[PDB]
Amino acid sequence: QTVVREMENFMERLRQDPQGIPALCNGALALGGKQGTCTAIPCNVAQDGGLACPTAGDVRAFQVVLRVEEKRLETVVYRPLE
Repeated sequence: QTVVREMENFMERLRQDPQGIPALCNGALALGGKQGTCTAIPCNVAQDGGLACPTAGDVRAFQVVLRVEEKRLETVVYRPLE
């Protein structure tokens, strides 16, 4: 499936650009010829690595949900310590 492959490529593109995610993953877009959407939820990361999405405080990672028709792909992109 072309759509699944494109969703993975785009997701990898986001994973390389965590500081760009608020702009690059911000509503509707086309992938593999179909309309879909990207949503990025800011998450906290505990000292033990536990994830809180959405965050009540610091944004240390994003929960990214890419949706194209019924297909869906969710991952976590961690932000650099800086």
